[PDB]
Amino acid sequence: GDVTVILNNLLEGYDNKLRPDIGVKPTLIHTDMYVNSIGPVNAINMEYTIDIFFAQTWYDRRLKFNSTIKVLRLNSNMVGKIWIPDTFFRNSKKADAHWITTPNRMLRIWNDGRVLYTLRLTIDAECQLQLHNFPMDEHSCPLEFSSYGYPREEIVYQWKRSSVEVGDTRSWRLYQFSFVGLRNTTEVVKTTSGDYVVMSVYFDLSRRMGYFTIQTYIPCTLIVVLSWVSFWINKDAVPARTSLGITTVLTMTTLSTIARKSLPKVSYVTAMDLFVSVCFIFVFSALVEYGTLHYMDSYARIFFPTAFCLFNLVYWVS
Amino acid sequence: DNTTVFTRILDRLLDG
Amino acid sequence: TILSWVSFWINYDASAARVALGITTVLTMTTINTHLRETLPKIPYVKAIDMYLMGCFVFVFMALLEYALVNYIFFG
Amino acid sequence: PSNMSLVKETVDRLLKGYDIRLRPDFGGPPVAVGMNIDIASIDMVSEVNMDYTLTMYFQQAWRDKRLSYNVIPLNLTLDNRVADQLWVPDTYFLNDKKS
Ligand SMILES: *[C@@H]1O[C@H](CO)[C@@H](O[C@@H]2O[C@H](CO)[C@@H](O[C@@H]3O[C@H](CO[C@H]4O[C@H](CO)[C@@H](O)[C@H](O[C@H]5O[C@H](CO)[C@@H](O)[C@H](O)[C@@H]5O)[C@@H]4O)[C@@H](O)[C@H](O[C@H]4O[C@H](CO)[C@@H](O)[C@H](O)[C@@H]4O[C@H]4O[C@H](CO)[C@@H](O)[C@H](O)[C@@H]4O)[C@@H]3O)[C@H](O)[C@H]2NC(C)=O)[C@H](O)[C@H]1NC(C)=O
Ligand SMILES: *[C@@H]1O[C@H](CO)[C@@H](O[C@@H]2O[C@H](CO)[C@@H](O[C@@H]3O[C@H](CO[C@H]4O[C@H](CO)[C@@H](O)[C@H](O)[C@@H]4O)[C@@H](O)[C@H](O[C@H]4O[C@H](CO)[C@@H](O)[C@H](O)[C@@H]4O)[C@@H]3O)[C@H](O)[C@H]2NC(C)=O)[C@H](O)[C@H]1NC(C)=O
Ligand SMILES: *[C@@H]1O[C@H](CO)[C@@H](O[C@@H]2O[C@H](CO)[C@@H](O[C@@H]3O[C@H](CO)[C@@H](O)[C@H](O)[C@@H]3O)[C@H](O)[C@H]2NC(C)=O)[C@H](O)[C@H]1NC(C)=O
Ligand SMILES: CC(=O)[C@H]1CC[C@H]2[C@@H]3CC[C@H]4C[C@H](O)CC[C@]4(C)[C@H]3CC[C@]12C
Ligand SMILES: Cc1ccc(-c2nc3ccc(C)cn3c2CC(=O)N(C)C)cc1
Ligand SMILES: *[C@@H]1O[C@H](CO)[C@@H](O)[C@H](O)[C@H]1NC(C)=O
Ligand SMILES: CCCCCCCCCCCC
Ligand SMILES: CCCCCCCCCCCC
Ligand SMILES: CCCCCCCC
Ligand SMILES: CCCCCCCC
Ligand SMILES: CCCCCCCC
Ligand SMILES: CCCCCCCC
Ligand SMILES: CCCCCCCC
Ligand SMILES: CCCCCCCC
Repeated sequence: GDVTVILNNLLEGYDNKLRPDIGVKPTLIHTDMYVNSIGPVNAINMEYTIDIFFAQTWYDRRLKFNSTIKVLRLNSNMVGKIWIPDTFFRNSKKADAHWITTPNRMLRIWNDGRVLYTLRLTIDAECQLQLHNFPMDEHSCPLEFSSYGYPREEIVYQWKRSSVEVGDTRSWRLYQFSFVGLRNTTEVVKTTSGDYVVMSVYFDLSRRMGYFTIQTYIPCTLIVVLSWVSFWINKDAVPARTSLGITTVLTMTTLSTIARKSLPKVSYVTAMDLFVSVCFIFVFSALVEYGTLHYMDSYARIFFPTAFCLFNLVYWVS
Repeated sequence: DNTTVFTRILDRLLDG
Repeated sequence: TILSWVSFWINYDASAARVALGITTVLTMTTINTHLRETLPKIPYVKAIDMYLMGCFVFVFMALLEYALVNYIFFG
Repeated sequence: PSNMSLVKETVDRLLKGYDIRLRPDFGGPPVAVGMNIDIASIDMVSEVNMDYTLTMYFQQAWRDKRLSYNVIPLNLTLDNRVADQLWVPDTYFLNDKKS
């Protein structure tokens, strides 16, 4: 055919190991992304999964051809035959391309020398979540990538006009957060091997607390009301009062343990930890109130709900 | 040239 | 351990109360110890957390046996 | 285009007649392999498995006279796949369980 001869001519005398314009000028690469879906944000492991269609285009004077054919649209077969930039993701704990049924890669070659190379990736990017206030935490999770071995003088990156072709967010597995937006940056990081141009995409995610309300906040408020109801029970009922108080505080301890299990292992008190601590204070105070009463009730009947509501207002407004 | 001798030794070993 | 001591301010003639409080406190101490040790591997020696949990267990068990001693001195 | 052709000739000359089996200075003094590490993350230090997960940019440099070129005044950074055609130290971590 007329296309097979073009490919044979292009690959004839083609050094796959050499980048375009090596020793001449840095190779400008324009990268674009289609964020198919931001997968689950694993706050416990400080990582999140993202599925993308990563596209990168560059000019290669070796891959230029003049003929009636305008483009050479090719599958993954030709990806390994020509020079592809060694773009790796700096904050990817583990990433893998898609191979079923065939490798999910595309490669198009224009007459001038444009080489649009796209592939589908599933990156388990590392987002350094700072959950000092949880579950109201808002995170700007990045996704960096750069050439692994080619310094700034040999491979330069740049963002095409279309910033990021983010897909429809309805089908995303992002249950915890809501995708607020995207923002791109391009900075020259210095390291031991040289200076490398790094392009980073920050996805801004804002947490939703509805599941945490029905999961943690509501049970703790209900058990605090269970602590409250002890006051209306007659003071003479020593076993009843003591039983209600102990059941309340012990199940509060259990609820605190499971709520902390939801969180990762981090050494700082969070907002949920503050709320459960205040609930501890309330239930323990009710038990001690009956302890001192046996060894006043109406004052507690007012102070406990009012203190809890005022603390709720102060805590929630923050 | 210094390593060529061991290269020839290995090639002779793996030959046939 | 702090709430185990409130048994001491309760009236001596409250067996159903003090006994239940001490029992709940000691069983919760056991539960906390087991929950902490399950996360760690099957390590065959006592750790600092293990020794602190065991000390606090000895304290709460002593409070329960303090009520036992009071009941046996009054009734028995 | 002169530089591209010259670099292609230089790399082809270097790789031609190269024996991956023999280390640099084979049958001679030991090759000094300097090592450099840039830790990027320590993902998790687990006591249950008695292990820690560490991510790093493990770099190593050594002198190989067979890979010495002087026609061009620059440092040639090549495709990663050329590492399959060049001798590299058989470095391993005695502690690693899955890497
Ligand atoms: C230590 O040992 C381990 C194994 O114990 C080695 O790991 C193996 O390495 C080989 C060689 O590099 C890999 O084979 C390659 O696999 C490509 C697709 O792999 C996918 O499927 C396999 C299952 O078969 C999965 O295991 C892979 O997932 C794992 O690997 C990826 C990284 O690759 C990780 O990110 C994952 O997390 C997993 O760990 C993948 O899902 C396959 O395409 C490739 O074959 C192409 O390339 C060769 C090169 O010679 C060609 O001959 C061949 O024809 C193919 O080329 C066509 O396709 C490419 C696609 O782009 C086109 O560009 C070409 O033009 C052409 O059309 C190759 O077979 C193997 O996957 C990997 N893992 C195993 C076996 O589990 C380590 O390398 C080794 N060394 C070290 C230092 O660890
Ligand atoms: C291919 O790669 C090589 C190595 O990676 C590059 O060679 C390096 O080039 C840089 C460019 O400047 C050199 O940097 C500076 O070199 C000065 C020359 O010192 C020489 O002599 C002393 C004598 O003891 C040696 O110890 C030293 O290693 C050199 O051989 C140094 O004086 C400099 O020292 C300090 O400079 C700045 C000052 O602010 C500090 O910031 C630095 O951290 C450092 O402390 C500096 O080292 C470098 O030395 C070269 N290294 C080698 C091994 O040659 C080639 O340039 C590169 N080819 C290219 C880019 O085309
Ligand atoms: C993603 O990255 C791209 C490229 O870095 C960002 O697009 C760039 O945005 C700047 C500022 O808006 C543009 O500069 C301005 O261009 C206008 C129109 O020509 C001109 O009137 C201004 O004086 C200024 O020069 C820049 O042109 C544009 N890049 C391209 C290729 O057009 C984009 O904003 C980023 N997306 C984000 C941050 O969400
Ligand atoms: C007289 C008195 O003070 C009483 C009060 C409480 C009693 C203890 C309770 C637990 C018992 C377990 C086993 O039955 C062995 C004996 C055992 C340790 C008892 C010893 C005598 C005690 C201290
Ligand atoms: C920057 C960019 C933009 C689009 C692509 C792309 N190329 C294809 C080919 C096929 C299919 C199914 C999807 N492709 C997608 C992703 C897409 O557009 N979706 C999901 C609506 C790649 C890179
Ligand atoms: C391709 O052929 C056309 C017409 O023969 C010519 O004008 C053009 O310069 C050629 N391009 C090349 C050789 O790159
Ligand atoms: C007792 C009522 C508890 C809930 C109060 C919520 C107040 C609204 C805060 C919204 C953010 C400013
Ligand atoms: C083998 C180590 C012993 C573990 C238990 C220690 C208990 C000592 C504290 C008791 C305080 C009254
Ligand atoms: C969403 C948990 C707090 C609900 C308010 C309760 C005030 C008594
Ligand atoms: C929960 C509100 C009802 C109790 C108020 C009336 C008792 C004086
Ligand atoms: C040490 C626990 C609280 C004890 C309070 C008893 C009533 C004064
Ligand atoms: C005598 C106290 C009555 C309590 C009124 C309701 C407080 C929630
Ligand atoms: C091995 C020391 C045990 C200490 C026990 C304290 C009294 C029950
Ligand atoms: C502590 C147990 C032995 C002493 C009990 C009181 C006297 C019978």
